Amino acid sequence: SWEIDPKDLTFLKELGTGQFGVVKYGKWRGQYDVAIKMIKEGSMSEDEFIEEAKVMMNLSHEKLVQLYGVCTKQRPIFIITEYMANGCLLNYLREARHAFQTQQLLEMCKDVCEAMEYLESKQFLHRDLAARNCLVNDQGVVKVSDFGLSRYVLDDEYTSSVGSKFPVRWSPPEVLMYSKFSSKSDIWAFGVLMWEIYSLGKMPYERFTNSETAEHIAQGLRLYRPHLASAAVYTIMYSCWHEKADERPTFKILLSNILDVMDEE
Ligand SMILES: CS(=O)(=O)c1ccc(C(=O)Nc2cccc(-c3cn4ccnc4c(Nc4ccc(C(=O)N5CCOCC5)cc4)n3)c2)cc1
Repeated sequence: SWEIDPKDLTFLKELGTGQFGVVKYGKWRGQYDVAIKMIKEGSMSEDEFIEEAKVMMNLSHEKLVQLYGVCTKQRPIFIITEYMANGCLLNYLREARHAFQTQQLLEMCKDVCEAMEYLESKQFLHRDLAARNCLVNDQGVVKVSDFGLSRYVLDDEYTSSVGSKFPVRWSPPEVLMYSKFSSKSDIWAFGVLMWEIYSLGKMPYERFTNSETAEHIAQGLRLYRPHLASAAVYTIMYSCWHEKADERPTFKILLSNILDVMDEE
């Protein structure tokens, strides 16, 4: 089943820290590259995550960071996933050396859209979609990471709408004002993620604070067109930010729009 034996793990180098503590690069069964999130005690609702990692092991898609398993008969617990050699998309976007063509940026958006369309087909929310939660493999393929792990974060700064680490800049109004989470809230975050990609990793609303961002969007104002985005590309991302949640497209619609732009441009 889902349970990896920790004897089958070697820890090689440190990849970074995030919400649940350290993440290490390693080998699984002396052959397979893996990332290993070592879960900082106190950071996670471990029993709920364990009980729900089963559902998560059934989420398998070409554009989702593949879960390989868990080590849960120990503390701290580990979570083993597919290794993504090119690391965080946000950093990737930020290195001027890649000198991306707009076609490669759109492929990045398509990668994430495929993953999210699959998630939507399973009626499973990400809740924290953003470039910082996307990874890049050795072939330049973008995959969506840590989908659904937000529910097991014990830090109130991250989970409360008013917390200092809440993804205010990726959230629709109805999340900020009413904690109304839905497939349409992931759609909103998706459009902001496209803006992140087309602006080569800028902070959304770069000149605003979080509070200023919430007022801006409640006044009905949105992110400006990144220079690199064509009118077609802007229309896609802007469609994700309709004030009425029910007028935002599905990931299935967004996918067919992205493929069309690819064909057209
Ligand atoms: C703000 S900053 O200092 O530029 C900065 C911000 C974030 C990171 C970062 O990698 N964070 C992070 C946090 C949790 C999990 C993960 C993380 C999770 N993963 C799941 C699957 N694969 C990965 C993966 N792959 C990586 C990450 C980083 C590198 C890398 O080249 N590094 C350079 C040398 O030092 C180690 C990293 C290589 C592969 N990184 C990544 C590194 C630097």
